[PDB]
Parts: sequence; structure tokens; C-alpha cells
Amino acid sequence: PQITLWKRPLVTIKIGGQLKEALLDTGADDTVIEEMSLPGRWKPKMIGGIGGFIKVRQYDQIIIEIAGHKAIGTVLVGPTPVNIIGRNLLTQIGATLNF
Amino acid sequence: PQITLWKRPLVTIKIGGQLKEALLDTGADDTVIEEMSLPGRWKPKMIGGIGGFIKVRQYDQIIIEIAGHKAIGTVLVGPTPVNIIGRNLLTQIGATLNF
Ligand SMILES: CC(C)[C@H](NC(=O)COc1ccccc1)C(=O)N[C@@H](Cc1ccccc1)[C@@H](O)[C@H]1O[C@@H]1Cc1ccccc1
Repeated sequence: PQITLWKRPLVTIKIGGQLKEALLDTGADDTVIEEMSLPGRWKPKMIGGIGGFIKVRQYDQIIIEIAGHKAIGTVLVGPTPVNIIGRNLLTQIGATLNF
Repeated sequence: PQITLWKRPLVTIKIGGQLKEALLDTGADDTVIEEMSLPGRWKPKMIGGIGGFIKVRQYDQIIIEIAGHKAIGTVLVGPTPVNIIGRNLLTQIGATLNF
């Protein structure tokens, strides 16, 4: 699919057995999802952006489906204001920017 | 061009006649460039990101070249960690996400 940028590029994702909406973000190195009770081990992390840093929990090898495309990788969980799909998963679904 | 996402989508921009590097950022509504002297009138604005809000200078109708493509629109100038081209100017250069 092709997604224009007139509005925030939100798509449905599936993660942890739940459906959420998330932002496809080429400006994010990492994928950051709203607080959710994912199973298993995790490592503390801090990620930053405009505004400063927030504290998140890093989960590895998480299966996520993004707009119907399966992916598997690292997901950070914490108090983000929006669900963000970063480049670590955008590459896996073969996403590009074109102009 | 077509740009893949294995590395940060950094490109050259010209703004105020100066070359800078900036990140093509589909997760950003707005374009935010690091503190600089820029010709044009501005007003104080606040913008938010992953870790809180910063103060910026809002400049409307600024001519900018992004990866060789012209845009004329609002540029926010302030203490962003990385120069970011957001959707307001990505739309002007005709950028889409594709997968
Ligand atoms: C999400 C994180 C992992 C991402 N950061 C990064 O990818 C890299 O972060 C840094 C931080 C400091 C220095 C160098 C690099 C980011 O903020 N990405 C932003 C761009 C950016 C800002 C500052 C530094 C680097 C990138 C931008 O894409 C995301 O904010 C949008 C998403 C959004 C939409 C609405 C409300 C809030 C947040």
C-alpha cells in the first residue's frame, strides 16, 4: 500500500493478542508502544526525543503485525503519547519513503 | 528517489542559504530545525514530542530545499536534538510511504 502524509500515517497493528493503532514513523529508530502487559523478560531502557527522555521496558523478539505484514523484533513499552512503529520494524515490512 | 530505512533517512537541506542535514520524519506533524539565524519574521510557539514540550520560534512561509526539492512553509526553530522534516513539508515534496 501507499500511504500519503496529509494526515498522521496511522495503521492497525496486532501485538500481544491486541489490536491497536500506531504511527508509521521514519524518524524513530525504535518502536514504542503504549503501556501493555506483555509477557516475559525485559530490560529497562530510556529513549529520547523532543522534550527529553522517558523510561520504557525493552522486550525482544516480539511478534507484531503491522497493516497485515508480520514482523518480529524489539518493542519498547512505556508512557508514550502515541504508538510508534520505528525503523527497526519498518525495514522488516519493506517500507520506503518515495518522492 | 526511493529511500529505504536501514539507516536514518538523513538528507541535505538548504535553508536561509545554508546547507544542513535533516531527518525525513513521517512521525512529525511539523518541521523543527536547530537554533540558527534565519531571515523572516517569527512568533513564539510550543511543540511536543516523545519526552515533553519545548519552546520554538515559528517562521511561516520559509523557502527550503529538501534533497533538491523545493518547499515553502512553516519551519520551527529551537533546541531539537535532530533537524526534522515533518509532514507539513514532506507533503509539499510529494513524499509517500510505500510497502
Ligand atoms: C520515538 C523515539 C524512539 C524517537 N527518537 C529517536 O529515534 C532517536 O532519538 C534521539 C534523541 C536524542 C538525540 C538523538 C536521537 C523520536 O522521538 N523520534 C521523533 C524524531 C526525532 C526527534 C528528536 C531526535 C531524534 C528524532 C519523531 O519521529 C517522533 O516524535 C514523533 C512521534 C510522536 C508523535 C506524536 C507525539 C509524540 C511523538
